[PDB]
Amino acid sequence: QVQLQESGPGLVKPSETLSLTCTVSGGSIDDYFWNWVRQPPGKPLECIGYIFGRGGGTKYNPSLDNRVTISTDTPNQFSLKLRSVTVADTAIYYCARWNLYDDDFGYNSFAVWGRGVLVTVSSASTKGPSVFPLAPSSGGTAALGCLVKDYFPEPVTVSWNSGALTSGVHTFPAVLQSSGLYSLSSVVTVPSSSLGTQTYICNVNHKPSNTKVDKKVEPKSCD
Amino acid sequence: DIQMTQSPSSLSASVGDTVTITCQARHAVGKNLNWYQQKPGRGPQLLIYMASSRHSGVPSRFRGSGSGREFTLTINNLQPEDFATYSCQQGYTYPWTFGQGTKVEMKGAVAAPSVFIFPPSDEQLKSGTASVVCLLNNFYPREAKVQWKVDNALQSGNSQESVTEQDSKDSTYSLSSTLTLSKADYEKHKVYACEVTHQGLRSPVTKSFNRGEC
Repeated sequence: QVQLQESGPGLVKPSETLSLTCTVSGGSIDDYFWNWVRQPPGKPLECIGYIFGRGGGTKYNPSLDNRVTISTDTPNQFSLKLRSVTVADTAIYYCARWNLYDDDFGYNSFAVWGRGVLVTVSSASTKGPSVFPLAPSSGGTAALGCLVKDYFPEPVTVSWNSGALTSGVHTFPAVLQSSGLYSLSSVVTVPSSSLGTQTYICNVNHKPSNTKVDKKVEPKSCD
Repeated sequence: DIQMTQSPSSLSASVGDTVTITCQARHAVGKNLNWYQQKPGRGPQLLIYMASSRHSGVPSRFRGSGSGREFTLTINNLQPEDFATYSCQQGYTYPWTFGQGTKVEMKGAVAAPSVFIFPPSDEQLKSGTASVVCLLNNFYPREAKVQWKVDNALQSGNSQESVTEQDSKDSTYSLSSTLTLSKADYEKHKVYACEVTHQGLRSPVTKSFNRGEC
């Protein structure tokens, strides 16, 4: 019944200090190694550092270039500070307990993990998207879509026809533009016969700006 | 630190298959070797500790073996919930280094992409930017390449792309690529082309349009 969970800001500006807290519930901070671990996108899981017990010995990974501090500030919390962040520090951050005792499952492993928190290092400000229709020039199958451009932070979700259209939908991972804003596409393929038996609307939701847009997409015609 | 290398980085299998994932340590670590499972949107959970011991609740179809520098995770009778990423980790010396992960994907039949090209919308052009989009739809395997040209000029550095996760039923992938150009530049050129290379095609295919065409 020992559970861990990470908390703290999901956005840190470059050069600033990333701070996170792990709250242990059920149990408390006791005689284990209390660890931080991270996974940057596209990279392996990486150990950051640990502390033993309440104010016991620490150990930090040399890969973090001496930017780490870990402390146990309450009976149920331990914290991470990671100084002087850059985009290389964007990652999902996990707290985890390293099991020390040979009489339990998980000996010498991370047996208990938090769910993880995404921390992104960025100078960008919250902005809702613009939504543009995707229609190709006029084989039996048509493609239509929506381009959801210029928003921050992630995520944006897209449905079609208020959730009634799910077959053939592909909503892609966003890409980060050099402006610091994301762009994403959502497409659907449909029978070309349906291009006159059905209206197509993409429903875009950007919760961080509370922006919803319902965009009707019409096919091109040479008539 | 102790370098950990898994083989392969990704593999394809079918439900019911036996899958074997390899993990190598650059220095020997005894039996101090863990395996974890992860999914999209789900963090790691422990599968195996001490090389061969199953964590509580882990199905017996998961088997860890090996020692020293050479280890294996065997998944017998692969189930739908087992398509996931598996990582090994040495627990001998801190930092307890992880392998790069092995993604277990679904096997599928080779399928060439269906390719569609979308001009910038009139709505977008009202502003100063134009995005041209090329869709590679429902293809297998995942490797594919897009080349963009504008009036025969190779576009290099002004596109971005992304790929969906595998489709649950058909095993396929899709890819979207966006070419970004200014509105002034889009309006100064005529021919827009997306050339696609993929195993399922005997040679490249090109989809194109002339600006303004219906």
